Amino acid sequence: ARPCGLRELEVRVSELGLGYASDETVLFRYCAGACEAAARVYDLGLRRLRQRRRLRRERVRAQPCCRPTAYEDEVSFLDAHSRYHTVHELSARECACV
Amino acid sequence: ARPCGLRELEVRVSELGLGYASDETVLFRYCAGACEAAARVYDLGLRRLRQRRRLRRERVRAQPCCRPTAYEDEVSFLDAHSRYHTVHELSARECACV
Amino acid sequence: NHCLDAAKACNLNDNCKKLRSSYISICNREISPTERCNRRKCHKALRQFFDRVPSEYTYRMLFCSCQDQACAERRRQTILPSCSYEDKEKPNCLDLRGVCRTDHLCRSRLADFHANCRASYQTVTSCPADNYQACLGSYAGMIGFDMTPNYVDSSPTGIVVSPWCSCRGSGNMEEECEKFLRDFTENPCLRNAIQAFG
Amino acid sequence: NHCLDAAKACNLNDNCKKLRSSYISICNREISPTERCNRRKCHKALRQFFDRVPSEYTYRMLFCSCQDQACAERRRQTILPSCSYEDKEKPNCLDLRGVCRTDHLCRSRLADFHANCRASYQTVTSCPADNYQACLGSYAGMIGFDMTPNYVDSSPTGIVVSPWCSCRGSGNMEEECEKFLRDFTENPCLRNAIQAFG
Repeated sequence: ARPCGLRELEVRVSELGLGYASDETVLFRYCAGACEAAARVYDLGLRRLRQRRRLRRERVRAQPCCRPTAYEDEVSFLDAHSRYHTVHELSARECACV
Repeated sequence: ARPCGLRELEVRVSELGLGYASDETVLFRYCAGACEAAARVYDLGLRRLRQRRRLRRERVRAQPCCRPTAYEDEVSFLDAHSRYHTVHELSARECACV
Repeated sequence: NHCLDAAKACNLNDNCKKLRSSYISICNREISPTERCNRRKCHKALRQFFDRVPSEYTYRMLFCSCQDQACAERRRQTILPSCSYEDKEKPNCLDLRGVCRTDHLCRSRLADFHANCRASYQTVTSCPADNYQACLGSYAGMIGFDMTPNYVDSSPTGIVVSPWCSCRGSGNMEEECEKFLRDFTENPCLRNAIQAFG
Repeated sequence: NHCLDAAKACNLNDNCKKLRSSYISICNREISPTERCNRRKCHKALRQFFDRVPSEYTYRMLFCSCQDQACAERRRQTILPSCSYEDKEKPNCLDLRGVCRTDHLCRSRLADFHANCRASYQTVTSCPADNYQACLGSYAGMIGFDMTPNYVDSSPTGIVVSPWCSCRGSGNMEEECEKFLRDFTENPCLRNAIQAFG
């Protein structure tokens, strides 16, 4: 239903399983949704060639993926031992069907 | 497991099922292979949140896709009725795990 | 705690979170075993944070109420004092005042602090016109200058703030030095303003 | 057919494929119902193709052997003649030669063609020094100038090439015009050179 785009969630950094002992909260942004735009000619050609058994027993994606095309610069927080951390590219900043 | 990269195949334009009645051949380049690099912090966070049922029910990709990041400019050919065609972005030009 | 709540509200605001992370990443970055940060650059980033983020976010982090040591240590850490506040050499407060007064803006910010925060013996709050807000703003206005003040420890309710200086080596000017320092360290206006904020 | 094979080799070479598509897409682009293409731009792209792609690809496309109409039509279409060759106005060949001769390079390329494809009544090939290659190159070197020659129709073996011009309206220079035209249209050296290529 909902097309590929940015989503937002408030999260505790200690919830992310990244080893940070901090109760601080960040705004976590990510990419989700459907890719419903008309198929590229590339993808149409690739699907056809796959179906005609012309490809080589390897995993080939003939359909776009909703993924980030750009990431958050940085976000910081103070942990339980009173040490500061800065994490780069934690969140998505832009999304597209790639 | 060959990593995500360019692959090549000689194809007949007519074989692609794109409506071109041409016996011409083009070099068809596409993106295939594995994405085995260590996970991004974004994807690790996203996986964890997904697993903890914290996300909104929707397609959520927490793992990169081997896809083109650039496409062929153009390629041309003459068809069976003696008309020329030019197709844009038919083949991949660069690949990455996005 | 209120200080953790304050960090949350900041991080949930795009502008605050960017300018907060910027001063944190600059102030926290070690240059060499002997130079714990680029101080000038840290101070600049601190000034930018307090100037370009609204006080609704900024004062909440700086002046949040605490009942325990975890909260108070968080509060103490707001300006990343190991870079921005502490120093290998602790100057005489009058020498530091002199240094501050050669800088046009430090001189003016200090004078604002004096005017807005020096205690009155006549008001219920000990602040002039009972104006807590103007004192708090003038206090915050000195962060990122030579006269940068901070919480001296992680005492939760026994708040003591001070610039990084002492009154040792004052010679004959010891009374003058201690009177100057007491406007930070022993000022019922400033005490009450900070307490009333949370 | 050999002409399809030639297109394949071109498309499977990155440089040929690019420079081929470029002239095709420019030359095939209609401007308005009254203007089939931007001719000047099309000619420039043709010149670039024949200048910057080796003869091994280029001559194979232009001079490929045919046994049927499909192949001969493909060959005829190499330069995209509805843009680059044909025109609503069919000039007098001597006027067209004049236009060519204002262009330093056309003048020189035409002179090369006249010299290298000159029919000899003394040599086995009818070409000077039996040098087919220099004649073919001189033919190809005129494409994209104001003397662009092409296959006149899709005859498979009955090859006739000509510039887009006639000798009508020549006045008293009719013999001169027809002799000029015959260097293209009725030249046993050129005939034999193209046939010998395969």
